[PDB]
Amino acid sequence: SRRILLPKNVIVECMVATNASIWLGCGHTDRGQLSFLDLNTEGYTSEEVADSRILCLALVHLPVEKESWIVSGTQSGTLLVINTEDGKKRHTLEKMTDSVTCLYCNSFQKNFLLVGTADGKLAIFEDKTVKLKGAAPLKILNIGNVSTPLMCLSEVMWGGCGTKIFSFSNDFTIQKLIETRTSQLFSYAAFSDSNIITVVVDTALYIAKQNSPVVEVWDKKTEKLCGLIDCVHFLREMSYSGRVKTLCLQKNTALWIGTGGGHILLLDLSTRRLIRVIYNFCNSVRVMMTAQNVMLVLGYNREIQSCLTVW
Amino acid sequence: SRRILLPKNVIVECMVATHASIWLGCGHTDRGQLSFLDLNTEGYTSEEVADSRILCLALVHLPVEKESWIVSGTQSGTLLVINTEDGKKRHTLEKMTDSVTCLYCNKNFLLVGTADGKLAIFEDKTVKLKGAAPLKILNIGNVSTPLMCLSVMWGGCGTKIFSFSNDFTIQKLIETRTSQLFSYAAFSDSNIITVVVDTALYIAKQNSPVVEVWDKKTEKLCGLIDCVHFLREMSYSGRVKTLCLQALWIGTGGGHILLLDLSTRRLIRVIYNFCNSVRVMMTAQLGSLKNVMLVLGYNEIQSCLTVWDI
Ligand SMILES: [Pt+2]
Ligand SMILES: [Pt+2]
Ligand SMILES: [Pt+2]
Ligand SMILES: [Pt+2]
Ligand SMILES: [Pt+2]
Ligand SMILES: [Pt+2]
Repeated sequence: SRRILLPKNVIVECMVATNASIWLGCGHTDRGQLSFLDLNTEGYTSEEVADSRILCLALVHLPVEKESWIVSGTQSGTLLVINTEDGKKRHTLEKMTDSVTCLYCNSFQKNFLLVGTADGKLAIFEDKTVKLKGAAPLKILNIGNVSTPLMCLSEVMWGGCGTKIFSFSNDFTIQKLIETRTSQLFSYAAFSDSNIITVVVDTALYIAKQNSPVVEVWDKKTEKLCGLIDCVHFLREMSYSGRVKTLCLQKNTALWIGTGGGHILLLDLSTRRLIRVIYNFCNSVRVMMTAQNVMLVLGYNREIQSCLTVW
Repeated sequence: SRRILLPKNVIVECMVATHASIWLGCGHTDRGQLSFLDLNTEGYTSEEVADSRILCLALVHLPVEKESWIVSGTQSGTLLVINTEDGKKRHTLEKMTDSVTCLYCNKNFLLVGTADGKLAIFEDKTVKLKGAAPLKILNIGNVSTPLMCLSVMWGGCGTKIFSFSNDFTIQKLIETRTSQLFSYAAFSDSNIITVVVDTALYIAKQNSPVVEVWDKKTEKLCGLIDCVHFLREMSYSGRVKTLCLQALWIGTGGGHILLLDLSTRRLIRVIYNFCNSVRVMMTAQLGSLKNVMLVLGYNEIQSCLTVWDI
């Protein structure tokens, strides 16, 4: 477990991993800047590639044809595809009607690129179609509206749009649609009336909402509230906000929770709750993900100093 | 609303009002000290009446025979009955096997809940008799589950809510630990300290900032009220110390008082720093057509009694 310091004032909007290295979208700029970090040598290189800020990233790998493409979704709705080996090979897919707020690589075996936009729409591209300039999506699901950004996808596929949890399968039709804005058992009502920022899929659905310290647990079948995890009370065992910023699952039982501060919780999901707690791991946990085995945690301190801890 | 400052370092464990004046059990002493406060003149008098700390008070009024008796249940299990008019008229009922942790006035009856999970029932008249035995003793819990609140009659014993109407059968028995699935586990695994009954059961647990709301019929959780989150709209503990219906009043471990709506579970009023710690909050009848709200808090200790009209 070592910490790699990014250059000063670098802000990381988004992250994808692949001498291990990671691709980063820069948030300290209004244009689209793509950065590359060698996890071994801690070397950092960047390049302005788009006109608007890069919101999320995805890595589409084609085993046949032996080619890896890095896909950047931008604030203007542009999907910029760049070749990993030869940067001179780059093109653009079909422009989205709003900003690209989610990029996911799914498999059904057929591979797909799911693209969630800020106007509540979900575009689906096929694995091969990513290579084609101006390529059109196979389908576009109108799940929400301009006020309900589609911000997270997890794997059947579950996703978060506004205050709704949606599900879809092979045929790409929305099967389950669960409204999480209202529940009588809510410990506090104002927290639940916020957009869902992350969804992790296990036996139940564990969701977190913007500026909310309460991780909600909903059932797939009954579509009702299974439970509540109040990070404020777990942290107090005192002025912590407990605002959840990221959720990450370990192999089967453990769930990682990054809070608005630099606190990281590790909870068991079978019969008890609390396993491990690390206070002041940073000033603010921003991203937390698993890569191939390996845990990556991107935080920032504030001038701004972004750091990437890995173990 | 007016405040009455009690003498310095006076600690009030229990409280009961009569017509205006109030009776207090003292908690700043290891013996059983009973105090009397005139709400008009703010005069304070006290007397050591028992060997162990007076834990709970009750006021048994007999309209026929025209007699008021003050009953004190203590840490040793003694039930001391004293005449309101003549202090020399005092006696002791049957000793309880553990400390008396609840006294309620409900034909009229006196319910006596003890720390070993038992509930003894006395009739209205039998309080006058020296060494009188209870009509019945219900063994609801054990030595580890104290019966600490009563409000058909509902009550709290350990982590269970019990119900009874005609004094010889425990009707409902609901386990409230089951709420571990919602908003915290350690808070739900605590003894019930207060229960208020309007349409659902609003219960609070020791060292818990979460008021649970349970259904009478389905015997399941209706809702949760997290005082920490309501207070933050920052280091407040939010530990609930008292509940009282009017709307629902909630006194917290701090000096904060919440006033919430029942039908909507919305926030009506919030009074920050009403004192340093709210301890007791109740309604009293200080005379004919006189409904009054009493709040006992404390702030090196200075206990204060705020009083206003409803
Ligand atoms: Pt991302
Ligand atoms: Pt996500
Ligand atoms: Pt993850
Ligand atoms: Pt009492
Ligand atoms: Pt009570
Ligand atoms: Pt009350």
